[PDB]
Amino acid sequence: YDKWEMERTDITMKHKLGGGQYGEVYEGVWKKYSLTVAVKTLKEVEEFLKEAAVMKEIKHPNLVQLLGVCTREPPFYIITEFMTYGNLLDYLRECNRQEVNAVVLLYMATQISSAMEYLEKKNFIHRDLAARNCLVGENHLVKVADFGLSRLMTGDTYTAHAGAKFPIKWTAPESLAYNKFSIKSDVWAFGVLLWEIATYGMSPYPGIDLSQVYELLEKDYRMERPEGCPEKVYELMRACWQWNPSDRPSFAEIHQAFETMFQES
Ligand SMILES: Cc1ccc(NC(=O)c2ccc(CN3CCN(C)CC3)cc2)cc1Nc1nccc(-c2cccnc2)n1
Ligand SMILES: O=C1NC(=O)[C@@H](c2cn(-c3ccccc3)nc2-c2ccc(F)cc2)N1
Repeated sequence: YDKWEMERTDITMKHKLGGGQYGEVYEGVWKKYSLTVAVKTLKEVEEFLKEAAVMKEIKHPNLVQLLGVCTREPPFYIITEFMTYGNLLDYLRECNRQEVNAVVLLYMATQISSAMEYLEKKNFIHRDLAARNCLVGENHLVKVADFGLSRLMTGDTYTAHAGAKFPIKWTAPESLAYNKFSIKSDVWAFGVLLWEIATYGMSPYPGIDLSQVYELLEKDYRMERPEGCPEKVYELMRACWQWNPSDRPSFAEIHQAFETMFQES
């Protein structure tokens, strides 16, 4: 047992988080610090433990933070911080837009690009970047997470493809075509995430059937600039959606771009 192991009794387990929305994830309390936490449990063990191992290597203010694990006897736990306002997609859809205004949106985008710049530097790939996988805390804190939603979400967000489950409208073309994932396919998804933010959580390619998406992209179709979107933000989206992965900017470049816009605003 390493430095991450914590005693089961350190955590008060409360109810399942969001009525199964997240699978076997529970809201808990880290008693000694009076902090609310999220606790993922295991009803497969290999994948579970591999996740914990990845998380031990990630430390950034805009990434969900591992706090501990319980691995001595079942059920095993992965414990992370809990974020006050929950997932970004629902947050955007339900917020007061005078309060969560343009400067807040720029701040959120900046934080997300910072997280991704970090994963980029560490040679990690996210593979499912989207507003549904981000969390919002007080004072507009935003953290990137990965909830493993493809196997929990009901509806058309994820649909079968290449014998797997893909969120087609967030998926880079090369990932769709040749099942190739890289930090540049995350950059593509980040562009879609910008559009989610810009529209306060609309579904992308609205009114366009999933069946048409890949062909449209292949023939150079791209979502148009959302109402109220600054040209500079839209330029970033278009750069993220370059057909060729090597033509897309790095997260380092994206973050620098947003840093500048945020401070200017
Ligand atoms: C309890 C838990 C356990 C594991 C994780 N895991 C991650 O969030 C995560 C993030 C990044 C990576 C990095 N990884 C690199 C490799 N690629 C392929 C995948 C991504 C992995 C896991 C989160 C949580 N936290 C969590 N889970 C579900 C819901 C909530 C939650 C809900 C509402 C409010 N606050 C929190 N919180
Ligand atoms: O009504 C709106 N339309 C939008 O696109 C959004 C918006 C407005 N500004 C803005 C910024 C500065 C001045 C005026 C407007 N910046 C954004 C934005 C969109 C996506 C993103 F990731 C981050 C920010 N608000």
